[PDB]
Amino acid sequence: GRIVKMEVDYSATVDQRLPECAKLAKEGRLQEVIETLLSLEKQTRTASDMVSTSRILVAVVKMCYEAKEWDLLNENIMLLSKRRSQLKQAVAKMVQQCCTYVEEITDLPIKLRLIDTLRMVTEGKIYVEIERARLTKTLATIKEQNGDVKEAASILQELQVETYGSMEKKERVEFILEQMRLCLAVKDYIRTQIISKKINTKFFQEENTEKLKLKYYNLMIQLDQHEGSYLSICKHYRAIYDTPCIQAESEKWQQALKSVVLYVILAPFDNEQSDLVHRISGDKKLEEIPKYKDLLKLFTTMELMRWSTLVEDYGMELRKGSLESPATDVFGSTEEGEKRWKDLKNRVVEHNIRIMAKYYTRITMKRMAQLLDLSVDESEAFLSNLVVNKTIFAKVDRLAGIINFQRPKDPNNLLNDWSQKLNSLMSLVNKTTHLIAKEEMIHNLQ
Amino acid sequence: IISTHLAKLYDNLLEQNLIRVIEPFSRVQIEHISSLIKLSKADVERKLSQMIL
Amino acid sequence: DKSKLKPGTRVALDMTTLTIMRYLPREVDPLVYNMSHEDPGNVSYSEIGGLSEQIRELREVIELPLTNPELFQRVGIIPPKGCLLYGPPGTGKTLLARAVA
Ligand SMILES: Nc1ncnc2c1ncn2[C@@H]1O[C@H](COP(=O)(O)OP(=O)(O)OP(=O)(O)O)[C@@H](O)[C@H]1O
Ligand SMILES: [Mg+2]
Repeated sequence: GRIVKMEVDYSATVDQRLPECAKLAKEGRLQEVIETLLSLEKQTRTASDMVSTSRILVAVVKMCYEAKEWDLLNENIMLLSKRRSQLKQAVAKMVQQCCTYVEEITDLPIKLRLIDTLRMVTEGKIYVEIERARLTKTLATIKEQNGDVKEAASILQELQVETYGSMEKKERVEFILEQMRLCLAVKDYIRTQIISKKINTKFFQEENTEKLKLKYYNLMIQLDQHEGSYLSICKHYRAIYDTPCIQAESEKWQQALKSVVLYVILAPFDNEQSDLVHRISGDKKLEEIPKYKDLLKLFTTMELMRWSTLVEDYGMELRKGSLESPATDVFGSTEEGEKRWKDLKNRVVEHNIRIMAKYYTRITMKRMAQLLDLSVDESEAFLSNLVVNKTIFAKVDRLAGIINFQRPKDPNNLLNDWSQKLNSLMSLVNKTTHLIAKEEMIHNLQ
Repeated sequence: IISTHLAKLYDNLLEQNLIRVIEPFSRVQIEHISSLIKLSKADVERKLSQMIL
Repeated sequence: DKSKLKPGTRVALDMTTLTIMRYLPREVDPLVYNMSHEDPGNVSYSEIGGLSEQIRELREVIELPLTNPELFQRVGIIPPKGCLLYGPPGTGKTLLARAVA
């Protein structure tokens, strides 16, 4: 910062001094090497020598390493960090050398003295000089005890991005997401969502992202899967499905599609899914698997499905198949997979009920059960659930077992439709005549 | 004091639960209302009578 | 165009049949123009002696907030707006101001 006029270079004075202190320490004069150095630096500090202060500062740190003076290392680390503000970058170099010490030295006291370096920086005498050094340093504590309930707190306390801004973007995404995996271990799902939203602020950092982000963002395919999310998880697999364009492994790409099409169907009907299913369908890469026609069973012919036929024609998605990799996870489990079996039946029953609504005015209750493949009492239970949620219009007269899907026609709606019929009829007449002139009055003259 | 207000809340909730069961259909046997509501036929009949007025 | 003629926009009008014929940039009062292109002195920080701590304090509200705004968004404070340089009649006040000028 401040450029002092060049009068005397202080490097030479320490050059012949630091190695001399090494000899005294080697013999066993651990103290004599220590106290002498501090007086050496203090003179440099008044002169505020960046290079001179840094080189000497590490030496005392370096010397204590080989000296095996762990008790004297910690006490020496503190005394060198709060004497006269030191030189801001001077402490920066010191932590770096001390940083490599923890990563290499095993045995318990590393953690005991590990926290000592954490507090030396803490959040005072910090920033670009000793900012990022802290981030890794707390990460080591994270792996200190392999990850537990307590560790999740030990890492959440670090507010990434907002505070550790002046540090590498690629490494940032790793730290921000690594604590997310800690959240899942403890099974804290509310916190996982909020922490998750802080990384999606920026995307498209896949320049060298073989697994850095895209394949490491699998957690959201685990967090979101917990409660009820199907469409949300579906969009995620497609998101990694762009990786096959980047990672086009034969087996990997095949399993992803089976997953994408698997519980795209699982999600309930909604305008968001209607255009999503269309995009998934029609790709020139879906024909490689029989699953394509299963998904096609939700688009064409209106597919009045028979759950008996669906199971018998597609029992492979529960045991085995071409690769069946998603099938074992999606449906092959004991509890998590089994739930998705009931949910699929609900969607298959939901498709039958909705489609029959379009093409039916009144359907007897008994025949409704046969199409839906559930008992009459169960059919009423499902119908009531849909009607109460304002999804399907249906009024059931259970005294006669007849349920009609027709809204009581309003006087204006009955007449309004008649108005629209005339408009089309008038327009067609205009179009019909205008097509006659193109033909009758063109070729005739010739 | 909370125990003082339970009686009102039970009356209020019973109102909502009856609508949730009668909305899904039209003319329906009262017996099935009792089975779904889990209540006797006598009180359900009267409760409906007060509701309609 | 009838989309840049928002309320407040300066517009020139014809002398005889008043009709907008051009949208204009906001005017600069000639006093304001003379208030900017003023200093020929070119005084350096090495001339204002004695005031060393004062300069560092003044530069903390003129230069720092206008070069590294992300620093103050960390702590959460909003950098100060004003600055009053008072003192005895004859110390360095106008000299210091011209220095930053
Ligand atoms: N530290 C200094 N180094 C050099 N010159 C100085 C210093 N302090 C004061 N001066 C002298 O002060 C003279 C006038 O200073 P200046 O007009 O800024 O002061 P002032 O009387 O307090 O200002 P004002 O009346 O405009 O508020 C300059 O010509 C300069 O030579
Ligand atoms: Mg003055």
